[PDB]
Amino acid sequence: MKVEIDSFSGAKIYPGRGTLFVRGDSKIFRFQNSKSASLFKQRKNPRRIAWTVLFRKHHKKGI
Amino acid sequence: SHRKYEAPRHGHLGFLPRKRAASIRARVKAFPKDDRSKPVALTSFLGYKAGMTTIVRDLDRPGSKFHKREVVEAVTVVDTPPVVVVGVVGYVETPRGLRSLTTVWAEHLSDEVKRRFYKNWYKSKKKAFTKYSAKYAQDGAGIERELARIKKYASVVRVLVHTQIRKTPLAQKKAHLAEIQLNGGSISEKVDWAREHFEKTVAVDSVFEQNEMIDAIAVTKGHGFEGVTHRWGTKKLPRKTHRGLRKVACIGAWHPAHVMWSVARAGQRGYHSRTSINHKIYRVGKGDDEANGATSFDRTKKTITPMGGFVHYGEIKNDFIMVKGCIPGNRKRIVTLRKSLYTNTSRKALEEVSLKWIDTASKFGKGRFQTPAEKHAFMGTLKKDL
Amino acid sequence: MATRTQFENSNEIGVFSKLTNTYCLVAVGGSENFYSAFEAELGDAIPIVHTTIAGTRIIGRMTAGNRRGLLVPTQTTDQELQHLRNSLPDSVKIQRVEERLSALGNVICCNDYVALVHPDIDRETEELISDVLGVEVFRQTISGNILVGSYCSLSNQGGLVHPQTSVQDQEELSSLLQVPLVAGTVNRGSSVVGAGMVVNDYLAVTGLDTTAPELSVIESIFRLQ
Amino acid sequence: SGNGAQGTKFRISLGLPVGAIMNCADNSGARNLYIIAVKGSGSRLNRLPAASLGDMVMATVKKGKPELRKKVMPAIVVRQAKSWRRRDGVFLYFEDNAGVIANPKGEMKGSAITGPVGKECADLWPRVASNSGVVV
RNA sequence: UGAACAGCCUCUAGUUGAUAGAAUAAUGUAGAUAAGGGAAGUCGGCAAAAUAGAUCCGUAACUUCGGGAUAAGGAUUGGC
RNA sequence: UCUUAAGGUAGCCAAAUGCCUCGUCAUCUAAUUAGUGACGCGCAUGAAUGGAUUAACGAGAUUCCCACUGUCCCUAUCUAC
RNA sequence: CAGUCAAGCGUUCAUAGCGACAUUGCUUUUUGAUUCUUCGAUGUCGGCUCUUCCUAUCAUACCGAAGCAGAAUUCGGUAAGCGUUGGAUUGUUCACCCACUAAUAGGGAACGUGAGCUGGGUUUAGACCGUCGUGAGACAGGUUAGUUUUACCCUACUGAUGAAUGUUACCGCAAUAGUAAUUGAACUUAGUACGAGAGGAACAGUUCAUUCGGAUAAUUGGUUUUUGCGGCUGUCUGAUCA
Ligand SMILES: [Mg+2]
Ligand SMILES: [Mg+2]
Ligand SMILES: [Mg+2]
Ligand SMILES: [Mg+2]
Repeated sequence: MKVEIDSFSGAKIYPGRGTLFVRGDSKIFRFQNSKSASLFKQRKNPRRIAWTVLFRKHHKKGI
Repeated sequence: SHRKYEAPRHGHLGFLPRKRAASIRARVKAFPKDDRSKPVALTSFLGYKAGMTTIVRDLDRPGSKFHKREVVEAVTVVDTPPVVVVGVVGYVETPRGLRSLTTVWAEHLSDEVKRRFYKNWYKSKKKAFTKYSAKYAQDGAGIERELARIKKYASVVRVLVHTQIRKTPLAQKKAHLAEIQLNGGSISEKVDWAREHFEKTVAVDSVFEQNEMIDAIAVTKGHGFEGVTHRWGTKKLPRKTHRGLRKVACIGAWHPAHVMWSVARAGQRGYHSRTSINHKIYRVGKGDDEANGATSFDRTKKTITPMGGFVHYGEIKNDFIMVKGCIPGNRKRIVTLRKSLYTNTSRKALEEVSLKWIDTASKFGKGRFQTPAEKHAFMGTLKKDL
Repeated sequence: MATRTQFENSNEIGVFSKLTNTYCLVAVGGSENFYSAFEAELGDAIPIVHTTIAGTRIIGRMTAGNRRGLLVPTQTTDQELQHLRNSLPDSVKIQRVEERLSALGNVICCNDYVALVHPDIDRETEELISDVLGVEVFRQTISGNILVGSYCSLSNQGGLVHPQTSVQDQEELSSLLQVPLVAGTVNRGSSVVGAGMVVNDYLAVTGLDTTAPELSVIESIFRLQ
Repeated sequence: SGNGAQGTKFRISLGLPVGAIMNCADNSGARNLYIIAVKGSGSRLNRLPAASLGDMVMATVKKGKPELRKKVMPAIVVRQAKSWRRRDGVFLYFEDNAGVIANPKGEMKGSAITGPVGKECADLWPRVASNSGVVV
């Protein structure tokens, strides 16, 4: 199997878990759950959502 | 006049009456056909439904578009402690059917099986099978005359067995007792096997093995009184309907001047005994073993229990059967697993199955992690961890 | 020979197969006649690999191949990649491409020396093609057809292009590729010539409905005699 | 589908009933396709015949070029936008409903496809996979 | 608060009256939400949804020249 | 030319007025006994029995389009009583 | 709707398929005829919903015949097990087109079914037009608007208890009753059999799908009084916190 990464939060996606979304510019996004999927559809920036890997990498928290 | 447009009948007429079952343990109405050549073995087993999970396996179907490719499938887990053999019974065959003639019990009966013979256990002198054990502890006098009676008569031998409810996380303390048919050897060999196995435990791998197609017999989940729309699946009436719309409009013609039995009506939904056939065993797990949830490809020592335990059930410290798909009944319910009544080739019942990965994430939410070590490695250190 | 073959009824052989000088790739869900054509014509000198790309029977439109290298999309699994690594000779290089257009047979029309690509590919993918295949690259369209792999059939000797192609575009592409090009049809007039057939230095395989003048045009432009 | 199917197709969750309007992905000059029928659909009282990805439908061009309007023609669904499950268990969906025009044998009226197509459609129709830019 | 004797909350004053208790089946009455599609339902878009204040831009055919007109159609709005 | 008091003028129409009739042609739709525009030997239109036209207005009747939605595919769930 | 006879049609040849002139029947899903029951009222259109029955079989199963070479088709037998659709117009039944499908067969059950719905039509009282009438008014002529009541009883049906079989408990047997699965596509057979060619099968095998049914909730989606967490408006608790 392959363990994919969340396109919004960077969480690990196990097989059969979450959803996938193909945008009209032929780019693939993978969501581990409906929470990150709905934040993506609400167009929030993952750099400003405090629990994401990209936020913690930006803010040097636990790095 | 005739019905304007044809449509199939709502519901199945062979599953009537849709009443509540007589007991919470469903009856095995038929056992596999005996042949007197195989060794003496049981035809079925008892377990408790624990819950469901997913696996990933590599499909082997030579001709499918998903041949030699990974698929993810839903399996359900049945917790099966080793069952305890107490008692055998023989059935002679009469022109009015099968009829039991004697029942010979084991000597020492445990408290969890003799709680079955009581409604108020806490206020009792516990006098059960005391004079029967007094019939024992002679040499043999009142015992092998009934055993030789079962040998001389009794064309069908069945074994009384009972679960070990105290090994499970259930709070019941009162074991389930059942009859399981023996399907090997002659009548004398059957009763000799039973006499040797009095007060002894039989494990689940002695009766089942991997890639075996089996049947699940259980009472379904109860739902109480239900309207006709969800109980039978009839079409909802339109919105501007006076006096309600979750109904059947015409419940019969003028003649015959009675409501027919075939008209869908409201009543009890669920809690019916069902037998679902052709479920393949993927794993016969051993409870005396770590890395139950590990495969040859995953190889991380984790048990079959998910994070936080099975929801509403608990732990799987005993042996278990991983079986493909859905079985009737909800969690914490007694379920009888039975061998197949016929030999199925089908190029699907003969498929050899080797698992790749078993899901052990939490079912009490959107679980991200399979093991607490993996969760700690991903999240780093926390405030509570110093 | 332009060999008449069908893929279970399909007269498009370039969709389901990829033929180079050094190797051949065929789909796993193929008929005995379809395998027997490549086995008889190619012989034992050239390996034929039954492969699946990204879980799809279509492999010719998914992959772009060369005698020096093979390009596979990102969605190709590790089992398929390892099977191709074992089955293929050590000379060829197999490298995954991480690019949005992701259907390399449609995107790329290539031979041993020179290649035509889709105009809008990424620069890293262009450099990856130039590295792995060792092939000089041009971004060009065939009379406004951006899918140069589907709308051109190319080999070392010559090339077949789209029938509705401007003549000025024909000498421009011919001078750019240093091979003679002919506008023609395959499979009783189907426009998609690269999807219609596969070709290499000594073999061309086409659909059964490809007519005799079309087959004569094929063998003339590819010099298979 | 029916006649021009190259193999079989697993069941995809049906997302396009009769009366649905989808975008017209090819370069044939039509803007949208209006679904009036699904090839191979069954019969049930009150149930609308619905289409999924890779299905062949009967459609009319509601908006586009006048030589394409006011007539029925076959079409092939290439983008679904209703989430469906594969046998590897990913749930996936595009962001729009989209199809292309074809004859009853399945070869495309147009020549190029804009945007992604599904692999369950590209495997089933080779001409769509031939003119398709990206297959996911 | 707000344009406002609108709606919502409060002060003075006045009530705390309308048989109650326990459970939460079906079918109701009243209030709601729904993936994908979008009137395919129906005699008929019935019912519901959508729009909504204010500022700026822009506004057709026709006309009894007064209108149509908030036509249509766009953008903005907090706190400091 | 006969008959009659005089023979339907200007206009309008399968109109809320046309039996035949789902009139014929065009348009609208994939498909229209619906709608609209024309045609007129009009069963049985027609001039204060008022005729024709008409801006604005209408809890009036009818057709189409955009938006919108559990009206529907196909049902599910929640709250109060 | 079905027979009998057979002058003829069918290149030739009554009967493969038809069949004139005649003649024997069946059915009560047509419309009549009659007036037996009901006028101290049995709720007369159509649609929606739902069950069952009939066979005079549209499809599916197995067959017989051909003016059956193959493919397609036609006639007939056992057969009602199983299915028989989505729409535009019209209040319609009916009809007519579009389209899918294996097929879009015909009917009954107080012209099934209004204390099941609806109320478009018909069929009260308002109103308009045309024709008729001096007039009041009339019109199986057109148009528009027009209150759809009650079940808590008995039976039936769906589910639920329960006295009495010395008491109580556990494990069972099986009389009887019900019953369920259905249809298609693709690959291959095979461009094979057959055929002069055009054309072009079938059995076995494999992978899927349609319709139906019984469960189930690992995953995905829906639902939110977990009023669980966060945010936001207005007001009130002097502010802050809450
Ligand atoms: Mg009826
Ligand atoms: Mg019928
Ligand atoms: Mg859960
Ligand atoms: Mg209907």
